[PDB]
Amino acid sequence: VEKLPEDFCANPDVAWTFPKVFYTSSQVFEHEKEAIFAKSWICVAHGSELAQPNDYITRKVIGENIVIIRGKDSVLRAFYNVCPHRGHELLSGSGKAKNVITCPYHAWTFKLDGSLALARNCDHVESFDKENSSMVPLKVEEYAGFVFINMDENATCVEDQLPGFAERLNQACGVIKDLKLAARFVTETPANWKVIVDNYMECYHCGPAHKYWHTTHQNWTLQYGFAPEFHGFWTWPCTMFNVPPGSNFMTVIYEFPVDAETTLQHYDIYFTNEELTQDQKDLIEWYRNVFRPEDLNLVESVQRGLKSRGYRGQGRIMTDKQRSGISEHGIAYFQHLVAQYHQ
Amino acid sequence: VEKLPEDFCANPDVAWTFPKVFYTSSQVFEHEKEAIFAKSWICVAHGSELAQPNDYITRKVIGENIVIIRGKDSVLRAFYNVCPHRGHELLSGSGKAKNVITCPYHAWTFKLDGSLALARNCDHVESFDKENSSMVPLKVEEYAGFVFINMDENATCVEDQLPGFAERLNQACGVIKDLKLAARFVTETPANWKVIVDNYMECYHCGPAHKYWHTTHQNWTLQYGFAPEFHGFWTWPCTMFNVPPGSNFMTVIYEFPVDAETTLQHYDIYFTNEELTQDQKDLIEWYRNVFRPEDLNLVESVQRGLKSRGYRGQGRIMTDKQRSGISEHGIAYFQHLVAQYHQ
Amino acid sequence: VEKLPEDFCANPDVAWTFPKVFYTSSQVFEHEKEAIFAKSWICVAHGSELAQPNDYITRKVIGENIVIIRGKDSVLRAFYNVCPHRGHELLSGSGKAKNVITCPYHAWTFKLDGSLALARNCDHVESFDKENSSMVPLKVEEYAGFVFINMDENATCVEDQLPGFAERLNQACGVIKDLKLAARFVTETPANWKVIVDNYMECYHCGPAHKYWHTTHQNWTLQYGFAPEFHGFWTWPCTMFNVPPGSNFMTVIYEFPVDAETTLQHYDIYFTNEELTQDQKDLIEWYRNVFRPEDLNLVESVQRGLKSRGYRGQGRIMTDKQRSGISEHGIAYFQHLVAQYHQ
Ligand code: FES
Ligand code: FES
Ligand code: FES
Repeated sequence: VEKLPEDFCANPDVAWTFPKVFYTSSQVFEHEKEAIFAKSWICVAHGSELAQPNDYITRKVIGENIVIIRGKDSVLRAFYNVCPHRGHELLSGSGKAKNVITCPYHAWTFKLDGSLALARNCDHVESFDKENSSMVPLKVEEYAGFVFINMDENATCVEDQLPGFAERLNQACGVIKDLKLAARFVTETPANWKVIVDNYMECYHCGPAHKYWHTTHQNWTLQYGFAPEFHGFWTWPCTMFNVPPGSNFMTVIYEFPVDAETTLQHYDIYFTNEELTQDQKDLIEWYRNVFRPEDLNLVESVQRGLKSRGYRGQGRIMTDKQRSGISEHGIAYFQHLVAQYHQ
Repeated sequence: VEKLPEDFCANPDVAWTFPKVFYTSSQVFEHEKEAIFAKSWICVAHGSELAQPNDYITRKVIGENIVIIRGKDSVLRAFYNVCPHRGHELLSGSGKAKNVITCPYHAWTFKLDGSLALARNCDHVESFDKENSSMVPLKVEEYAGFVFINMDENATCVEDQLPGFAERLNQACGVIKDLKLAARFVTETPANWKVIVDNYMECYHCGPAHKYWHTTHQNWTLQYGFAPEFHGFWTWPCTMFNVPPGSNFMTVIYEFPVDAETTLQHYDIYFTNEELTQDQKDLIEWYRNVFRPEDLNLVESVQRGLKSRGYRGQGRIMTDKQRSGISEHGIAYFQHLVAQYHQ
Repeated sequence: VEKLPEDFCANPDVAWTFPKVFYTSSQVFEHEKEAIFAKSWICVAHGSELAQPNDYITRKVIGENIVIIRGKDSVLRAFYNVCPHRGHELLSGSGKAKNVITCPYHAWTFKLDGSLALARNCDHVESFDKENSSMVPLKVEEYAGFVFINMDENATCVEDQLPGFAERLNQACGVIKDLKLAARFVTETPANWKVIVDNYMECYHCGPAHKYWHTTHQNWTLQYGFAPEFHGFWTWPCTMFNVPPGSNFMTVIYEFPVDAETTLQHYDIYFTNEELTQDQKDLIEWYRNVFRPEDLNLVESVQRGLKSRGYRGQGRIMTDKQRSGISEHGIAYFQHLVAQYHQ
């Protein structure tokens, strides 16, 4: 019951952010949960976490607990982390699964491809089938050295969602296959997922709050320049890849929305060294205690302020004709794509 | 707006649990709160707690704070624990009331039968009546050595709800009158009340999670066998009585539902000894640290899992034709009775 | 969809409190939030906090974060505490602002009259105006030595809301201009704002819970007598001023409702001495540890009790014909005024 014009933010030069209801309303969220996050490829991890047989990880997004597991046969698969019998969760955290997944409730065992191996007493229950009593899968794809899932089984590949992205990311960082997760920050954030994307898409505050060109592509954008290149990739719907100068490491921001005003964030820092140099250990500390706190306070305060009847519905996107670094035109592009799911 | 067929689970051999909405929906809960828990006899305590004049207890169920009190005249009564003047609560916890109940707000005093004794300045207020300014009662019955309340004042007795139960319980345990509460575990549990009953009604997991026959009766069931007999009584709507081998003590599980995904549980352990033997003190510790944690984790994980779009609506009730101990047919009987309130 | 007769409580001699829904319902609250608190003068502070240039305070009411600030030019102003750019909050707590208000996000600066002074890069954004990019004001008035705001910009003055109040308050306390805030108690209270007003409007319990005449006026009442006079002012919608015997100090109760069952309360204690006498420091301790706890427990227990189906809808307002100190007739007057917004 809450819609937007199609030309919304099509012209970045004269554009305003969403009406406030799109940042706060439970009905806008449930629509986006089904129309966007249930039908789009969602990035969940770098490939290093899932590189070896029996390696698995677990993730929560839009209230779906997901397990991604590298099979004994080295095939990467993803399932809903819920037992098909009576609904117990199957696995927790991350690590190396064993050769079978045993449900902690009634001890049904599944192969690592989801196949029900043994369900106790099953051959004496009437009208039971081993198949169709399997763990329920969803699509998974390795792309650009990262791992994407999709809850729509008719989905086509990541490349159809992010045309050109993988080729450009490999041109930004040539050692992505060699990266290892050196630190992760988990934060449940009281801000709508679109508020967090807004913050990322702009460099109006890189100096008053923390050689610059922001170019839009098909469902992704890139913030590029020289500082020694630096890259900042935003990709639909909300995963950000940073390649700081030197191009030898990455940080990735994963957004796992929970509800209209809550978002789970993973802030991952990837280096190529197993043992960190002191420069890297110090850099992790600067990210945890300085940089990321400043960013989270910003979106939290903004989430509070925009509910106020004193915030007049929308806010002005500060685009300049020359598209300088402090131009907010990236926001306009993102909100235009979002408007397309609200016609 | 969420209904069920009448033959739902009438045939245990080919049966599935409820659609997931009945375990999660606030509208299913409010309907069950009024149609089931406001019109059924609810077990709240063993008779020992209320055996002496002025003994009282307090209980919370479906958001109703109840007081049960043995009158000075030795008559057992139950009232809503709310002052009829402006709504302050009257009593807290349990113990021995005094000869009058004095409201902590404006100090109206009531006899232990709810009769307003003194309301300050009342004879100068126009159109006031002492009677019809009393504490508001509800039905209470002592049955099977336990205490049952009912919020429907037109209710008939417990026996019409649980035909045969008291006779069978006395055949399971002959010293019920002599039992004393040796320990109580209070836990607010993030699981729908029907999930907790499901867990109790099955012995599919007594070995992989913690001479067996489960027979259904009129609104109650019994899990029976030899291990020296052992008994497990489920009674409508959700109170469970355990009589472990030796038949000399009992544990009782009381379920006081709060909302669609929350249930208050009392786990009571009753012995006949005032001073416990070391075997009993150790047994209380095994129940608190081992047994009950395992049970609560099970239902909590199940409550989370069944919301997942990966849990395909319902789950298969694993009944075998021979009705062995690991047969889940008890669940089918319970869900059939519940379906009867959702036509 | 929840209304009241107009003669509701017009006759204090035969009157009952509201039906329970008006104390609990989110729909009754949202209506009162817009019809009452968005259109009425709301008291927020004593004038001493805002007496000097650049002095400011912040307040939360009905989910609106407000800033009141004495301009460099000594003019008192109030604004919504939200940046007009993208919605960050501007200021926090209380104290002395600087000559400009700099938004912590993108560093737009505002004059202390809300005027946008500098918005970085603004002259290169198309169709931008400095004016109409200002902080959004609301009405503020100094009245009776206290500070009132109003969110309706077409409002007339406080005097039209509280006719006679300021003249009577100055007759109760002659040194209001000289008062200094000696202590504040902040408590988020789980009780509807109308429950807290009910508690204040009565002296049925001044003796069983903690020369007396309660006279009603236009939107305010006064509890008066000798104990050496004492005064107790209630004013619409919910601010209470106490002038204890000796008339040399005041306590003020501010009610900032949050939702149907939550109210933020400030309990302010004002003396004329900058350095407190031991009698005053002890009196602050008696208020914090004894008096106010008793009052907050009362309304919290009442909020719980009135939801119970055992509380029969309404409660009797105990008015006597002679209108003695323990007469509850003040409540009737307040609820009659409230009924006028629920026709
Ligand atoms: S819930 Fe997993 S085996 Fe029963
Ligand atoms: S609320 Fe119990 S006497 Fe007034
Ligand atoms: S939000 Fe205040 S300057 Fe951008």
